Amino acid sequence: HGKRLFIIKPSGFYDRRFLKLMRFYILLTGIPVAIGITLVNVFIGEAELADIPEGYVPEHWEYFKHPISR
Amino acid sequence: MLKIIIPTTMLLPMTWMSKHNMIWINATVHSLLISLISLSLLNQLGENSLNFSLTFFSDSLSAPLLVLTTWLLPLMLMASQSHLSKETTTRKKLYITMLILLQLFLIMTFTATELILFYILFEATLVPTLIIITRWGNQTERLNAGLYFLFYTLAGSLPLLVALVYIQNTTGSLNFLIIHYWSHPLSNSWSNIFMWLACIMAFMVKMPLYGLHLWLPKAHVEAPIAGSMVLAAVLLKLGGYGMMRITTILNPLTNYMAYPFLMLSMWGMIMTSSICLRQTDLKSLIAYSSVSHMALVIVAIMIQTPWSFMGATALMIAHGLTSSMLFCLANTNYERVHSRTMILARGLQTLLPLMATWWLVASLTNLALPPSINLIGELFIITASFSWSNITIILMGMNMMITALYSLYMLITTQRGKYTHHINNIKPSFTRENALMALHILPLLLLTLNPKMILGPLY
Amino acid sequence: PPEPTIRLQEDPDPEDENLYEKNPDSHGYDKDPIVDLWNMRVVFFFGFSIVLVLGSTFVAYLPDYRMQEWARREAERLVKYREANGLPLMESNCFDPNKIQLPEDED
Amino acid sequence: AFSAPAAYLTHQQKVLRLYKRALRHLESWCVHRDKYRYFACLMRARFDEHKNEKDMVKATQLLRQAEEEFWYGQHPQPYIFPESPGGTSYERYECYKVPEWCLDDWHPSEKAMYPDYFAKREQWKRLRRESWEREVKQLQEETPPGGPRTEALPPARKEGDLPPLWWHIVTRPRERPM
Amino acid sequence: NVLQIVRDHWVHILVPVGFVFGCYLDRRSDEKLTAFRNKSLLFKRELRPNEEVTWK
Amino acid sequence: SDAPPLTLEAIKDRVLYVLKLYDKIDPEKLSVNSHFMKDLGLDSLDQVEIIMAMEDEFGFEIPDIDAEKLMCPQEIVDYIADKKDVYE
Ligand SMILES: CCCCCCCCCCCCCCCCC[C@@H](O)O[C@H](CO[C@H](O)CCCCCCCCCCCCCCC)COP(=O)(O)OCC[N+](C)(C)C
Ligand SMILES: CCCCCCCCCCCCCCCCC[C@@H](O)O[C@H](CO[C@H](O)CCCCCCCCCCCCCCC)COP(=O)(O)OCC[N+](C)(C)C
Ligand SMILES: CCCCCCCC/C=C/CCCCCCCC(=O)OC[C@H](COP(=O)(O)OCCN)OC(=O)CCCCCCC/C=C/CCCCCCCC
Ligand SMILES: CCCCCCCCCCCC(=O)SCCNC(=O)CCNC(=O)[C@H](O)C(C)(C)COP(=O)(O)O
Repeated sequence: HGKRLFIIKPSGFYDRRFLKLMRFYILLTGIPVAIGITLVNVFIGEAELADIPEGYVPEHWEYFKHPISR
Repeated sequence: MLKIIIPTTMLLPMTWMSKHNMIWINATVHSLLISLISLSLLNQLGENSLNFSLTFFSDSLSAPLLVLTTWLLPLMLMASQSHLSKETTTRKKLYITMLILLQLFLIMTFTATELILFYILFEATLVPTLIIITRWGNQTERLNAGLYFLFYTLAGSLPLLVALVYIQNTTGSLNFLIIHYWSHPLSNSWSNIFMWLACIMAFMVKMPLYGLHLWLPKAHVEAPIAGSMVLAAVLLKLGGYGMMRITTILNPLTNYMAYPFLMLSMWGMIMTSSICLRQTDLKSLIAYSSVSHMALVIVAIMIQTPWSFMGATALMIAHGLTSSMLFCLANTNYERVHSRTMILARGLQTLLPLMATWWLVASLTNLALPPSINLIGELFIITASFSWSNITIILMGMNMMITALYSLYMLITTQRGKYTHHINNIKPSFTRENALMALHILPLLLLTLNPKMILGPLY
Repeated sequence: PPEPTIRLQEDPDPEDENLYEKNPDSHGYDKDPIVDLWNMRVVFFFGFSIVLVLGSTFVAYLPDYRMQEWARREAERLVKYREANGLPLMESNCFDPNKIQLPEDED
Repeated sequence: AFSAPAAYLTHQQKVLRLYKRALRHLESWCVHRDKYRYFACLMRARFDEHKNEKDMVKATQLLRQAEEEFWYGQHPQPYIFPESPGGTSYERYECYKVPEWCLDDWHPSEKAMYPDYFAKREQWKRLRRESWEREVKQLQEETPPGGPRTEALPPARKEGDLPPLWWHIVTRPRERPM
Repeated sequence: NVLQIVRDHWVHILVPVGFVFGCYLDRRSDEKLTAFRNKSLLFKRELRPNEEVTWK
Repeated sequence: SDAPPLTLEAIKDRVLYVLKLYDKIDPEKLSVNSHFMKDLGLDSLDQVEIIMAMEDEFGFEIPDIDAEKLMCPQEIVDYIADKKDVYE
């Protein structure tokens, strides 16, 4: 049936534009950060606890486990 | 600590030497950059503190407040950008200058190794707020509101200066570190009772206490949106920070002394939450909700247990963000309607759906829905009060229920139902307002992932 | 009564101005479209892109200056030692009584 | 709902309204059709007995006394039509009723779709602008001095005239917009 | 165009200059609190073969 | 829903159907514009019973103020069409 009637509703263009802009910026910064974190975890991360050698004193950033924390 | 202070000072020449149509852009960008700089302070230790120098130190009670104070300025600028459009460049620059000075005073207040410096900055924050309220205010009662706000504060704080100078004359130092390590018991004496009152009432008036809360509805209703934001988000927390800092010297006198205040706050939270039910104004309703939350914070500080302090810190941060968001929403409604009364503009969910979603999220986070930090502070304070006395819960219970009621009431009166037929100037919500709400709400839901970051030094 | 019924010479109250009428895609920032768009971009980039993302990542990966894993390892080693010795875990007294000099009552 | 109200209700209006309420509540009491028909005819017959009564005081005595009886047996949970002010779907679709002026705020990219609709809307806006200017004068001249006495509006009397205050009656959203 | 956008965009440089100046001032103020360096009971340490101060 | 889009023809047909099953009126004498008070000699109570039948037929009830001033099938059809937003 060709009884298609017009639906009066407020303009959703601005809400969609704001949502798209927010998603675009958040992803624009988060996707590189997520990729970098994954590469760091897979390739470099997860140092394992050891014993301090005699006569050697560690530096301040050598007492942490995660590479990004160090 | 100067790595934060100096950029804030440089914000002033940058604003005053800015091009006539680039002040807002320059101010927002550099404020956000300064906020990013402030994030470094969050990495606290389980040891004493972050003592930068003889003048300024950092603490995990001071660090969240500093971060919130820095984060608030871009939001205030974005909120103020709207209604200052028909205004000359000089007066807009003066407004931005006042906001920058307020931030600088708050930043120096929160570090403040010495109590007299803390008092000086604590009262220096008063002038920019008074000028903002009494200058860029719409109604004719802004003068009376400014007078109330000034004189309540000064009547509360004038005995505090005398008490502080007396304490330094006797003890010999007003430094926080020295005071904590050399704290000695206060004998239950009339002079000690009055010293306790002078030390406590100044911070009690700014919370504010239920007896002394009158200035706040006037100041919140009559101030512009930036003024309301800074009053609800940061300026109310100064009293709580001051109490947590100064209470150490007060013991063991606090137990006997605390009863009048504990009763006033436990009954005043109920009174103000009930007042919220019958209100014809959005701003007054938000102000009374703030009064109820700060009464609960007063109870937490007066109980003076570790869980009390963690709950008070979390509740202060959460309330600051939530109340700033609520005032922003009310101002967005007002800028379209110009009435600032709930019952006039109705059914706004049909016309503005995303703004209705923002309203729902703000009302839910004001309602203390878990696992938001609002309920984290709520529950920590409630548990501490229950350990203090098993009867307090009953009052707390009522409070929670009443809170939910008026929150959803504010959600139902303005968003649900049928839109008023006559109003036709309700234009679609701008990107600026939606960004403002998003920047208000995202930090709360990010912080609920890491609650320890806002739980204070007793974590 | 020849009074003009006008208290003073006053400008009429101006009507509110819409940013959408003279400029669609008005972003609610400024009446100038270029400043408008650039203000929107800088707010979005320096708020959502820089602060909310990089700052959250920085706070998430903060080093253990609170010493939580340090405390856990200390407690683990301490309990490992105490169980073996047969010592009764944690002592009631926080300080050793031999180095505390009580005042004698003689009442 | 459409017609203007009167300054009062006459005796016959009151008796008709009481008849309507009583018959509806009896239908609510009598679920089945035959029982309802029998009792409704019995009630109609009882009602018609006092029809030719001429005493006004007696007329006042009648119906008001019946109203007390109606109130006693008023079926505390009567049947209500779904869309009636007490129905289960009274205001289901009020949330879908969007005003027409909202279309004036649409983005041009949205107005690119549905161009014929907006052209017809522009014709409607032109017609409204002319007709309202005519209607102001027409209502000013036709209204009685000292202010209107009854909230009923007069029709149009000329050729090109339109009914006064017509824009917001013609442009109702719909009963079921979505 | 250089020497033209500078006259309009010169203001941006001020906040970062303030930040670096504040960092320098913080280090300089730190330099005046070295009376107990490598003297705390918790961290008495013997200097490395090519070390002069434990922290700067 | 799955409700057919009823039209003016259907409304008028159902109105005249209900009126013809009203045995107080002989079917061959009534018409679309036939009055109730004078053209058919019906009581006001008969008119409100007609309103009852209409309300029970169309599934919605007419307010008393509008109902008490409806005297023709044609104007009843027009009113119900206005209520239901009927196109043709
Ligand atoms: C208006 C909105 C709220 C504003 C803030 C209100 C909170 C401030 C109120 C102060 C709380 C009480 C002040 C003093 C409390 C002392 C304890 C006392 O009440 O108990 C008895 C005290 O007895 C009597 O109370 C004596 C004092 C009576 C005179 C006080 C006036 C009472 C009502 C005045 C209220 C007005 C307050 C506001 C003024 C503007 C105990 O007997 P005693 O063992 O012997 O004294 C113990 C104390 N010693 C050891 C130092 C000696
Ligand atoms: C739109 C619809 C949804 C689309 C998206 C779908 C994807 C959903 C995923 C988003 C949330 C779902 C839950 C998943 C959680 C995983 C990430 C989580 O595990 O990381 C958290 C990390 O989050 C941070 O801790 C909290 C965020 C920091 C908040 C600071 C605020 C940002 C500054 C802005 C200004 C501040 C304003 C307020 C002043 C106080 C907790 O980390 P933690 O378990 O601990 O340890 C991490 C590993 N370590 C041990 C190596 C360290
Ligand atoms: C509403 C706030 C609560 C008010 C409760 C009481 C209100 C009634 C008091 C009105 C003002 C009274 C002024 C005189 C008070 C005298 C108190 C006093 O002198 O004690 C000083 C005491 C000991 O004196 P010395 O002689 O040096 O000791 C040697 C021998 N032991 O030393 C001190 O502690 C000095 C501290 C200053 C005391 C503060 C005086 C003002 C009253 C306290 C504040 C309470 C009112 C706050 C106003 C609230 C408005 C927001
Ligand atoms: C289930 C719940 C119980 C409810 C209880 C109800 C009680 C019913 C008994 C009430 C008794 C009466 O009749 S009440 C007595 C009221 N007085 C009169 O009726 C005098 C003149 N009658 C009129 O004027 C009418 O309009 C009329 C001529 C009928 C038609 O008028 P039309 O020609 O303009 O249609």
